[PDB]
Amino acid sequence: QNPNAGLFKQGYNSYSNADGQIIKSIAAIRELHQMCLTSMGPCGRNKIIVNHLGKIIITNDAATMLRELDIVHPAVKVLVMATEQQKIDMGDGTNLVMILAGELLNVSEKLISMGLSAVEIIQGYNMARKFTLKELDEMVVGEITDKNDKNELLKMIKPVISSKKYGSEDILSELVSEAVSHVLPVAQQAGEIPYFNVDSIRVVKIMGGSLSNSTVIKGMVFNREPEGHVKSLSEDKKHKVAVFTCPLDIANTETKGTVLLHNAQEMLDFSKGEEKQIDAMMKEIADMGVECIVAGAGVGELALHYLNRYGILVLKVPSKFELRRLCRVCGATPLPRLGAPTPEELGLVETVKTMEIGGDRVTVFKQEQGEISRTSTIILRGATQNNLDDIERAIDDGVAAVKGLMKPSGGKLLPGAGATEIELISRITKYGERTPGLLQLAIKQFAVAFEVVPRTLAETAGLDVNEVLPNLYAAHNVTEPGAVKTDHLYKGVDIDGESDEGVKDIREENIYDMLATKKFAINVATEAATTVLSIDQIIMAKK
Amino acid sequence: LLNPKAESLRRDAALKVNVTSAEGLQSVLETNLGPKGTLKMLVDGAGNIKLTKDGKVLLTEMQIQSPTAVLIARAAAAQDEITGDGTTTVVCLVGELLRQAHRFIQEGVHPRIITDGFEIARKESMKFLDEFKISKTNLSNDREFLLQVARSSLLTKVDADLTEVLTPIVTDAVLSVYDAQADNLDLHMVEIMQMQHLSPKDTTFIKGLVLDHGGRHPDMPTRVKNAYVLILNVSLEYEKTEVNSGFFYSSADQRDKLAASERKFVDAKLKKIIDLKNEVCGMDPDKGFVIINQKGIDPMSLDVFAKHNILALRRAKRRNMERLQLVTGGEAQNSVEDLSPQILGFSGLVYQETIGEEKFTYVTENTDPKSCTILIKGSTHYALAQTKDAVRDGLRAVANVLKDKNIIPGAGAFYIALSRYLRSANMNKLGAKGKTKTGIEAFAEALLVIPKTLVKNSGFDPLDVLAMVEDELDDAQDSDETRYVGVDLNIGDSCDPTIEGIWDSYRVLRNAITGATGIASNLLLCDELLRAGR
Amino acid sequence: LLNPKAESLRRDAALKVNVTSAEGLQSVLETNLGPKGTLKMLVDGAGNIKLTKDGKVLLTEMQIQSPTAVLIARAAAAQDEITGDGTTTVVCLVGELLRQAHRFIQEGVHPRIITDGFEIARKESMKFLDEFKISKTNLSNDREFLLQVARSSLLTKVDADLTEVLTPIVTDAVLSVYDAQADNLDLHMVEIMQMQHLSPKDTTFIKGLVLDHGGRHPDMPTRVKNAYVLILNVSLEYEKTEVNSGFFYSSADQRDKLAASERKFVDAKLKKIIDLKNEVCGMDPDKGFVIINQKGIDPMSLDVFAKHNILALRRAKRRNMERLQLVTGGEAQNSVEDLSPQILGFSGLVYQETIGEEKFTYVTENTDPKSCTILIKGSTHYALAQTKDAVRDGLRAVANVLKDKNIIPGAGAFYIALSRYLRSANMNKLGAKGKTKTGIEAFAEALLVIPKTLVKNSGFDPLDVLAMVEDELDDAQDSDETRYVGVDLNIGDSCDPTIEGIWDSYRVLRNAITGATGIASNLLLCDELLRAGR
Repeated sequence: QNPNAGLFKQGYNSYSNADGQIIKSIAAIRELHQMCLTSMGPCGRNKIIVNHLGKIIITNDAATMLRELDIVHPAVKVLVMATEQQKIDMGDGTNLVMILAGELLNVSEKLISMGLSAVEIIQGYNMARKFTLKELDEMVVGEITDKNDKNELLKMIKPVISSKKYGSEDILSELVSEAVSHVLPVAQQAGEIPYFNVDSIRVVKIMGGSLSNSTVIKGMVFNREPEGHVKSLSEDKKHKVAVFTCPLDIANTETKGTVLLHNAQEMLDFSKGEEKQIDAMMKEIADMGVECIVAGAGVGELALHYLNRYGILVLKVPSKFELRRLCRVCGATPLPRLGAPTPEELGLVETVKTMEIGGDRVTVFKQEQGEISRTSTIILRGATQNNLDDIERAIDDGVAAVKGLMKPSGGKLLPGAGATEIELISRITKYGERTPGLLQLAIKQFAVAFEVVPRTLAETAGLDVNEVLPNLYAAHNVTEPGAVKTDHLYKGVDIDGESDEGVKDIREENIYDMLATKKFAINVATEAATTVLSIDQIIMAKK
Repeated sequence: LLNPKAESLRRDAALKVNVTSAEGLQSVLETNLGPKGTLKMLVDGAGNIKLTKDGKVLLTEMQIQSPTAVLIARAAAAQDEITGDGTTTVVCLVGELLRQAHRFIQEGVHPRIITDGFEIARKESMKFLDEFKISKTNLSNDREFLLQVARSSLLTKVDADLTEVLTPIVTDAVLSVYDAQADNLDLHMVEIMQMQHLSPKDTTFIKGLVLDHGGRHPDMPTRVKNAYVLILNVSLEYEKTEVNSGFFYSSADQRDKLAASERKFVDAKLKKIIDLKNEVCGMDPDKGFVIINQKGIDPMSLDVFAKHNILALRRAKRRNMERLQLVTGGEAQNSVEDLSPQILGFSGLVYQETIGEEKFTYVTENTDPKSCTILIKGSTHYALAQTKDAVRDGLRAVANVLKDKNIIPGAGAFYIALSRYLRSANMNKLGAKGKTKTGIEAFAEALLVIPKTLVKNSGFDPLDVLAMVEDELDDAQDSDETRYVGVDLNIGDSCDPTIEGIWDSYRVLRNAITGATGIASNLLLCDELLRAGR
Repeated sequence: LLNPKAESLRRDAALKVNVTSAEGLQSVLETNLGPKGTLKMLVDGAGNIKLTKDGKVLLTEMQIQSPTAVLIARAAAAQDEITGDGTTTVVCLVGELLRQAHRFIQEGVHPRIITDGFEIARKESMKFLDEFKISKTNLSNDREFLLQVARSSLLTKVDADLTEVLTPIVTDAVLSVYDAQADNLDLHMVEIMQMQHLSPKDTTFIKGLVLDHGGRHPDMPTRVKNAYVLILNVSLEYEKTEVNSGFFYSSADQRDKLAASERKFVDAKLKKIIDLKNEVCGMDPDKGFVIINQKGIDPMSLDVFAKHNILALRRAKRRNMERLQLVTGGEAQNSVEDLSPQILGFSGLVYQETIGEEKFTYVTENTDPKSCTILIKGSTHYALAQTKDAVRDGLRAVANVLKDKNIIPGAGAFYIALSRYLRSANMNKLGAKGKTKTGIEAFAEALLVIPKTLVKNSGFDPLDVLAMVEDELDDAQDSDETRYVGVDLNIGDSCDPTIEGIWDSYRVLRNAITGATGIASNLLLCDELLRAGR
């Protein structure tokens, strides 16, 4: 009896802009926005994710959560793909792009209820984004000289470890910066050849001990056992290593060469045949001067027995990804065939031994000041495997953070912990009053949308929101005898753990975010926020 | 009057439903009209997101149960096959023309007089179309004017920040493939290829051709200022004997002898290739040699070619090998035995852009390439789809300017003037009919939908901006001169569309008025809506 | 924003209800307009069916909960007291003006600009109101023109057969009461009386006064020509002693002697009355004597008055005694002792029209009656109610013609010309405002509802007649002379309302344009509806 208007399409559901889908889309995103509000910051919260495979994990990072969540609704998919856009090109800012673009839509609703057109809302953010990106170039304080010093790496890595794993910040900083300095070569004024691969730093973890027992070695570390009867090599430097793609066994013919059995007389000759040939092959290989054979394939029983009499360390590496990085260290090259270890194909390694880590013995691969290595490994130790795995995720994001320091002006930095946020708000309001027209309403709301980051750090830390907000405003608003406002821009949002009062200077704890991450996060989050406002209707149809 | 399993809409309520159904589609598609419009999102249910403001691309991806909108979707399909742009504009013209006629339908006016009044006004619209149109010179030095045509096409489908990026790309794409001395152009010569892992503002124009698979070796040269290009069909990798045989080696050194003896057939062809580089301009500076060779190349030949500093490509698409014949000019060499320096082509700077996941090879700076490439960059999939839709619509819009020498000013200059013309003309002419005056006046009032919609998506008052234009037209008419007036969407006042650089194609507006009139008339000609099997 | 037991319609939702509220009341009253209008039924709930075409009786008998129709009914009641005609005309102007305004409300036009456009156009309508009006001479020999005014008020509510019956009745009723000079006219001097048993087409006009009680006796004269009139206040019947007493008779004949002795006091006054007739024109022909006496008369005196051939009335209405005193001229005689022949009045032929049940005595043919009577005849109560509506509205229509010397031609001549006036004037003037153009154009197009619905009730195509009239007005302006054009309902073409004799009162049209504008203005000023305290 009661008719229905607005839907002529196949009994589907399509929200017209007159029904306020944009307000409904922001409300659906607000549910996801509140998830990240308890994430960012060292005081943030961890979320338990129960996988469909029956595995329970817990992580702070929201980008890992979005991958474990099934995203369908179109307004949410925009920020998920925008989060993946933040995941590429940098290893930090996952919680930054989600909270920022979420608040830009929150303040946009107050303009929609006012009646301000969505196109005039997008035009306001685009003009305010260019004002922000231009101002952030002048808001830079220091710049990393790319000296590659350990102390210079401690300045960048320390704030990256924060907001993910807290309390391990100073302990993991010495472990990460040591392995990075091993991969970073010694050069200056050369920007043509890129370097510092992420895969160049391997992270292994063994249960037992604590972070105090964790060390840093130069080389790859393998979990597999020393299959051969030789547990470790001598202390003499530069041992030759041969990488074999072919398994260790009697050689075959490139044409056919299929083993067939007819009479028992042939079976007795097959055993003695493989006995004499393998003994002849392993001999000549060991006679070439190579004391370590890395086999990418299986190892025969007789082939392993003869190499044990010659004192040859046998270590099997079935993973081809580890053999590629092994070539960048020892210098050896994989041979598809077997029996011809050319000395030009042979590499050199100083020390190959087997060490007991966490109670289990593993054969490592390393060096001391020779046959330089482009690959390093971090050995982590801990009692809880769960939290120890989250340490590996914080280190991998710290390695990607060092990759953020490169030629495209990565060394530029800005004070973090809400110090730049509050200062940028007052600088955008300076642009608001100077820009006439209706843009003033959108520019001011664009600056208010940056209040979510400082309020987030104060809310998750247990601090009083009503007390911290004016302390941030009164600190960055001062009266100076001149145009430039002088001594102290360093007042941030203070995460205490202590008792008494107030905010702190960024120079005290040296906790800051680089300009490359913050400038890229704002440009992507604003473009993603203006994108959601561009869709006033969605239509689903059969493919 | 019924049988089993039948439904019929008979009286005038049938036409009221068809118009109302068309009025529902109008309200949906009027939001994306113009550069101030909105960007609609589509979901196929499998998780694919597509962002486009084009009318047909939306209508083809949506399934419509309403039979009236299906005819509009079929009509918008013929508009892209002819005009290629303005499918949304046709929808806005059909719907409002039915709404304005619906007012007269309730008055008791028969639809024939309504449809005949639209055909008479369409004939007068074509007469005004020839007088209002502007004849643009065929000169190719008009790029300054082409910068205005590019903005008219780009500003609709982009945020207007990608306009400055895509304006030199699209404009250089059309004129480069455009043949001199007033010949035609081929849009197929401009290749559109999408890539990931870079921002959309980094989109650049490629004068030559780009290839996917690059040379894999650490010592390959980064850039070569000038090089001689070789197109080879011969496999440079390890091969096998043409007849069945086998390699039986007593020792490991004998196996290398049998392997080198078989590669010697390839090595004999390899020596002829490397010696040809020293044969022509070997010691000469600003000279090089590149191997685009189609079939595979073993790492043994890659090490030899690296010592000579020769770029070696392998595993190339068969279609791209034929494109290099036009772009580079070098002929395809089927056999190295017949290889000669006259077969090789010449190219300009060839530099390999190295990204970790993807390696790029640039054939650009060619003497007579006659083929362009537009490399579209984006991080996500929807960023590539929105830009590609702007490029495909941007290349055809500029192509219609060189093909059709007639141009029309945009910003509603043709719509507002023709609406004012037909209203004042029929009163002075009076040569149609007395009852036709309703159909003529309804069509003139239906032409105002576009200038009212452009300011509706902009948010400005449509009544205020229309009165300012009517005051300027009346002042220009009393001044006895020719002044083209249009609506400025940014400021909100009027503007001269010739100075502001907002231009619409002649073929787009010619088939829009004729197309929208014929489709909207056929909907009014429907007496009864029959439904069978429902 | 709500509390229990409350209802609120806000944010333009009240406008959609109020405009629909006018469309519902309009479509009901759209049926009856002009002479082609329709008849409706009004049930009072007591079982009495009343059929009338007057919008005044309709709006009062129907109960409407819609508050929009309440203001229309209340304002029309003020128009019915002032104008007295055109109740439907005001409603049709209000409803259509809101329909044309609601179309602009959907466009986003603020209602204040819409109401301001109505007030500006109303002020310009008053200027054309004084220019378009025709000044009629003050001569009372204009009855020929009064025949045209009569047909205007008659043909609307009747089959046009009662028009020829009521045309000489209404026209003679006004001019007989109205003395020749400029003074005034009194509608109270015209009595409205209804009788049964005879067809409505036999309705006649009474120059004198009509009364019910006649002389009761078989021998009394039925027709007496040119007789003297006596107004007598004293009781001629038998009287009793003011104090309690009794009649004691000793003999049977004494009982009649005591009764004759008490009546002798009344018989003494009876002898003085009959001596007056014997003193003045006793045997003289063409002269008579009539007793209108107010109090009762016993049958004994009626038998005595019959032998003298005296018409004797008894138990006369008190109001009629004073009216017959002014009509006949004879003074009221309280006591017979003061009776004199100089007090007697004079009247013409007095004849009794006697049906089966009732007797009708006529006072007509009077020297200076100064009072008329309209006796309405009908077989049922349907013809008596419909004729009474035509007489009351017919007398007030001619009354406004003598009071207001200005007259306007009807048949849509005022509405079509003014609508064409504001169309051409606003384009030439352009001195109001740009946004006001919507309110002015909506007001000009809304006044077309009367000429459109007038021919729509006739059955002829409204689009055809409005085109021929508009073409005739354009041909009249091209010839450069004054031509008044109006619609012809019988034929369907145009005509001259001055020749056809269709005229509309100036005061009716002055308050119709001003009234309907103020009604629709206050309705558009309502943004939100609120129901509280219920």
